[PDB]
Amino acid sequence: MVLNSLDKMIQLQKNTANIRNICVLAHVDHGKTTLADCLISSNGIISSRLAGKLRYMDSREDEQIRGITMKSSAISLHYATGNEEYLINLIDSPGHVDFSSEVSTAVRICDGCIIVVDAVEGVCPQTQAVLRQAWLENIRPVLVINKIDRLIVELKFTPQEAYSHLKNILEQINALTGTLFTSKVLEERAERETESQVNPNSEQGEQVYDWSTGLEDTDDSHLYFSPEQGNVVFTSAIDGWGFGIEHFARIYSQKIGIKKEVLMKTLWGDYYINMKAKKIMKGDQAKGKKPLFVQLILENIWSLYDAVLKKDKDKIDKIVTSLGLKIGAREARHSDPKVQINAICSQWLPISHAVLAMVCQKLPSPLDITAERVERLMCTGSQTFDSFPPETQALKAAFMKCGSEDTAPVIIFVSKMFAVDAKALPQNKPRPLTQEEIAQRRERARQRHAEKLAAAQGQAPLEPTQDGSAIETCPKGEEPRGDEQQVESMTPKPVLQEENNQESFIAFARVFSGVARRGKKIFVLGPKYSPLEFLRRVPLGFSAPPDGLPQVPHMAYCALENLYLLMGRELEYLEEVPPGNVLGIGGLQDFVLKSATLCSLPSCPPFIPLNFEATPIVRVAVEPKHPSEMPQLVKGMKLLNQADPCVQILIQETGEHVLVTAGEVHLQRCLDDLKERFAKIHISVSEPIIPFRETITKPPKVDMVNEEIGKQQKVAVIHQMKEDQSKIPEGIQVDSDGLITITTPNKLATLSVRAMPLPEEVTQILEENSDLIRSMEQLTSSLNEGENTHMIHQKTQEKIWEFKGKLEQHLTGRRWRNIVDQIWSFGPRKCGPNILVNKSEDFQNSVWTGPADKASKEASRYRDLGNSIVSGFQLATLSGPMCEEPLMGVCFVLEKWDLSKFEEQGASDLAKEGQEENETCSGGNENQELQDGCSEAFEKRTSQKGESPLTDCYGPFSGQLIATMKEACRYALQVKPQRLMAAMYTCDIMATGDVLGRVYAVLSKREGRVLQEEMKEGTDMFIIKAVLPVAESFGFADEIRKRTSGLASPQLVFSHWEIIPSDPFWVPTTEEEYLHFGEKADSENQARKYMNAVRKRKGLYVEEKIVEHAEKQRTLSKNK
Amino acid sequence: MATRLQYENSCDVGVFLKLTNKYCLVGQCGSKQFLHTVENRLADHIPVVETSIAGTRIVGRLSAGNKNGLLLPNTCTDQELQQIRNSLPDDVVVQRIEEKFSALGNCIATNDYVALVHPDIDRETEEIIADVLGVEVFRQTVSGNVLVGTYCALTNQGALVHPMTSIADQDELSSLLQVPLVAGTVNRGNECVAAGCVVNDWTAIVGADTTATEISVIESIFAL
Amino acid sequence: MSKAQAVGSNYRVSLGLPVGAVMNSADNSGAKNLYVIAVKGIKGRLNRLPSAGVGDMVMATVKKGKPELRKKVCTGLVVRQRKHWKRKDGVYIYFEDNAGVMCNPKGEVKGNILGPVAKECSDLWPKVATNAGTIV
Amino acid sequence: ERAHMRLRFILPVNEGKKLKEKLKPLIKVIESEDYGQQLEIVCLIDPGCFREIDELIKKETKGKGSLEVLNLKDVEEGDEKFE
Repeated sequence: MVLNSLDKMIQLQKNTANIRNICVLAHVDHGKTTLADCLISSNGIISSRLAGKLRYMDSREDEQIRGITMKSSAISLHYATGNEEYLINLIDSPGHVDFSSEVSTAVRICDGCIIVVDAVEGVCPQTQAVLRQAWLENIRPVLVINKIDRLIVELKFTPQEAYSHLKNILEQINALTGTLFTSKVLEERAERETESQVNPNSEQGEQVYDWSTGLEDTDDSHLYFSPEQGNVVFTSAIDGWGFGIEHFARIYSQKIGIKKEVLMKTLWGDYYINMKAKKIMKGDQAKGKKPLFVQLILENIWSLYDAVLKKDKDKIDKIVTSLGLKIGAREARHSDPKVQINAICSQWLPISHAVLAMVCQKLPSPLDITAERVERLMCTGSQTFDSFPPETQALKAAFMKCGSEDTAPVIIFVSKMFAVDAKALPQNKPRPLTQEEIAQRRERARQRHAEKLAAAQGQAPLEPTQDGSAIETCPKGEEPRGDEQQVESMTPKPVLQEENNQESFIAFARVFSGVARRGKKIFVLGPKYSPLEFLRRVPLGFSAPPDGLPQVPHMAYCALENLYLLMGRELEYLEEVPPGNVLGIGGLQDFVLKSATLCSLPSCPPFIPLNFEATPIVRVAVEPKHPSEMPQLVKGMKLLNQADPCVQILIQETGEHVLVTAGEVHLQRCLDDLKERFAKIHISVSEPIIPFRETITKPPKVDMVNEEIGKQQKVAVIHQMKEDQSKIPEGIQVDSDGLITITTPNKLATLSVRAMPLPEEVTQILEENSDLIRSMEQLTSSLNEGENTHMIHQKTQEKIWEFKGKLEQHLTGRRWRNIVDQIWSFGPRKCGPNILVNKSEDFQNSVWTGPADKASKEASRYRDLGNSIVSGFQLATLSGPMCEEPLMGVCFVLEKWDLSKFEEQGASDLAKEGQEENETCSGGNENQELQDGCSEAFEKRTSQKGESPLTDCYGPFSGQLIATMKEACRYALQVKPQRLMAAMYTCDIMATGDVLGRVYAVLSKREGRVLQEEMKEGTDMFIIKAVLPVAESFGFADEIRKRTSGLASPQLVFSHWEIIPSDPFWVPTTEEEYLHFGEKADSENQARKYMNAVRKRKGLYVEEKIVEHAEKQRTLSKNK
Repeated sequence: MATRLQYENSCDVGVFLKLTNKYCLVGQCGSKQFLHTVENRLADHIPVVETSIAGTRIVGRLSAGNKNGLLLPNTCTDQELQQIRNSLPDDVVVQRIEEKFSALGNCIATNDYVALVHPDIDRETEEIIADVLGVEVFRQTVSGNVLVGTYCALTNQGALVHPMTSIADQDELSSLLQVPLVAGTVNRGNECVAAGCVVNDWTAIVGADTTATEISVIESIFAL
Repeated sequence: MSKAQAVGSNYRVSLGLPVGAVMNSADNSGAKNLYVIAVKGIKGRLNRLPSAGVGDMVMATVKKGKPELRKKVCTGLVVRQRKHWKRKDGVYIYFEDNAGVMCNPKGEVKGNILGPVAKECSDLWPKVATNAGTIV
Repeated sequence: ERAHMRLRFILPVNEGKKLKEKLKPLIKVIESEDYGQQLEIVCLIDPGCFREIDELIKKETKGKGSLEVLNLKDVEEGDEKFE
């Protein structure tokens, strides 16, 4: 139909081949919106024209105003061929820029896809970048080459050139295909079009007769060329057009006897014609002699276009006289045609019948790709896999297989949902009944608002206006409606007055479960849903009710009877659900989580632990503008979290709260969102650019360090530290980086440290975060002492007992399989591209016994201290070497450690510590009374007085030890030269060579360097692979792209952090040094731009709070 | 189809300009180009008067009616009236309303078969108005306001009203009028919708300040 | 403010409603009064007040009204004058009544206007005309 | 606003108990462990800027402790977790 009622719609959905949500990915807006709207208009859904015409591509009004597509939203797309009926349920994905958490998220929600590429701007890089991630997810991307309307008609180039242009585009697409899918069929096709008709001479003897030659046996395909199942089509629509190869073929078929299947082969490629009886062949060529499009078909489209604007009419008629394109009358009454152009086009042009059909029939039922995608997202178990038929439940099995029996609680999938509200501008209020205003409203318009119940309400009085012309005549209408005249567009009160109410949150989602019944129950259990988690590792979860045999906190069983399809606006029922269509939670946004997906059965697959943050971890200081608005601000972040994915409002590494994104360009975009809507929040921002990291590539030759490159002349990496300036505690003839060993509690915790360069490959490997504490320890996932610990060992060379270490071990041999039951943290949060390893000897219960580690062999019986080391390392790593932001590419190795003293007098530093503890100070049973303090060792497993001789927990308590650790490492690495590891990416820009020189000039000003400038023979593009820092681009790629689209298309792709010779440090010390002159470093610099005040995103402290007991060398009695 | 027109570089095309099912009136503004354009648009269709109504630039908000009768207040001179009569066809009744108690157009929205009145206009006056057109008159405000024809772009094919209109009134307005009322605005959320766009059944005029979506929405409303 | 409306300074004139004088609101803003600080446009001379017209856009303040409006600077448009004036027509208009109407610098007037508005003002200001209760 | 810290003490055996009897409901007192032989440890809760009020009572009752621990008014030496 044209409206499509609710009941009908549901029925259609229930029928097979009526899903696969396509995205429409391209630039931010190149005419993408325009392309969309025309198609929508053409399709028969919610009043035809009211659905289309600048309504649905950018979901929100704000977005539209901006020209910045951000959010996703679902609509209905219904076409009527005649007998058949297709359905997409179109998710309008944003098509946003590179390094984005909106686009990627969108792509894996939607079951289908569609690639919009430009024939006058080349293939879109953004689309390509995201698609490559989307090849790891199951989708059905149909190729449609767009904006040939620009080349052929608007700019007006000949159809010979069009063919030439297309080849390049095809080549580009091939490349894209070849990243993670196969790319040989395409090549074959290119070589010889279709399967049948292999010889060009034979086409003379087969096309003079009327036969269906040039077959492909239809065949299933993603974007692979078997001329797209013989239904290949160019999409193009700027004034109501469609075009398509198929359309062209059809036209040809009507002129002369050669059939449509003949022209699927020839019109796709570059074929030519004799024109004796239209004998099409590969031959009859000199230098592109006699192409098919220049003589007929694509000549007449120009004629048509000219005709319709001026309104000659004769010209129009000629075109019509082929079959029936409509002449046009009674819609250009006062001249000035606009809709007229559209109307003539929309009859025989559009390609809704080709593409939708293709989307549908390639998978004969909705049970194929919905069932398949579970291991690609995330299963119920990490290693056991219980989302699959294992762990036997009838419903679970059914909904894995997809389709279900005839009942389902419905497990949704939500990486990204539509705008959170407290009013609902793009959603109606469900005032008529609990739900439904798509057919219900129509009914109301028909019956209630007609005279029979309008009059009763008050049409004769009109809110009692007595003694007037209201009650004089006493009016009652004759079915006052706007139904069945303007395709059911207007009813009495169509758009409701948007009220404030609890049920204002909007969602479309995607369903894993098949058919469901109205009256849908959902379980709200713990903060992660524990039964699901139990099924990771060995299966300890069951099919029994939550909080019975399987344990779980909270426990609650809710009844959700508010779910809808979402046709942009309006509500709809659904108890005939196909597996794959959109069907999200309605008024409620309370009974769901992003850490684990909706719990409905006891055994479910949690599809998403977490979405996507940036690779550099781009942060920003979000602050209250007003102090009284702080609470609002706090609230607002949470709200945003559901709509726009990923922010650090809770669980903090830096500050009270910071906004985070998938990239530098996207950070800015998300700060726009945190002003509009939510809790009416408004922010002030402090961005001293995006933070970089440091590397230690040169220690001294002073105190305990075996492996080093220090001498008595080369002090720094370039020049000396004296010639650079600052950081000169001792002389340059023994290196000015010394004093790396220290003593703290009068020789009860003496230590040295060694910071050497970690191999780049190793760093890269570690940065993928597969050295996880959650894998090795805890009951989150994976076996704790089985087969998974070997994996950890394989990447990071750490063990239960280590005496070789990391740096020595992985050089000679990597990929060992051994158990790991002792850690000293794998970074600042027990994960990241850093590592600590201890090869220290057992002095007396030293360097072992961490948090929850007991082997009972070395360190006597794993006694006393050792946890301190584990703790403080993290603290050290989180802060920079000079108290700013993290440092990477460093291999920490503990050379020696001692817990006991044999001085037996004490110290000033020690005394204070002892006092704090509330215990008498000693290092060998010097005292009686007070055998209890506040140290952790005591708590764990008592003192070490009675167990063994010499007690060395008396005095230095655990907290203080931890503090010392935090201090000491930092100190060691501060005095050393700390080279700037800048976060850079290579910019795969695709432009023309004429303006790339100029483009490159500006790139140079952002501290960029060319690695390779080369020419791509095959495509129309010219390529530079020049590096570009992440911080110095802050809406850089967005400016050049819009300023010049096609002649500057920057594809942003990460690689690794380039290290440059510069040392960021606070305060320039001593200008005498500078006066010698060997560059300016360890001072205010170009490098300190990145490390100026990025410490404070509100921060852990005001600047830096730390206490130490390493001071006073005489009381400690040390030579270090 | 809909065209985005200015007057004195403004968004308002229902103060200087008047447009109904038939008979277009414009006041002799200093700018002639804008006068010409309208004429060009409505060539051998609707005659423009090019006559300053009440001797003044205001026209759309100082006149009511469609094409059965046509309304004018007492402020207008006899001479003024005569010119107007001459300009338009002499089938319609152009007639002066006695006992001025309001500026007509802001208080008289109307269709081919009924009319929406102030209300608060006097009974005799109302009767006169009824007579002049032939159509009925129905006493009802628009929720919040008392000026209708300003906050209700009333024609046969569709009716635009701002979002401040209530649920019940709108429901019963529609019933009364036998045409639905649609919530919406023009000129980036301008409160005065009817000055923003003047509506004839065949072609719809609007200001330059509307967005691409708004215009589309209005087009869909009036069946164009 | 705007300034692009609509049209001119609007022909012959007579000022009178000067600085200091309080005039009625004639509007559905919570204010009852409009005290005139000063009038836009009037460049002036030595100890002459920038006198307001019946259209001449005016800086104002609600001397008494709604205390979300009270105090501050306001703006508006003058709408009737206590003292008479000759017209283009060669005819005198007269109110003992005097009033303005609150508005933004934009040109936009908020809602409706109660009681008779000047024709000249209407001519000048389209928004005023639009929500005019009566125009003389 | 603000956070409290642990100003730690060591009371006598006899008087410590007495102190505990008065100081438990009046103000927050943590890490309390009464003993016959090993004395009594207590930790009176203040931010540093209200250390006169907590000590006054003690002075009145029993005088100064065996040891009186004072920490900085920026951090509590072992990381703050209060308020």
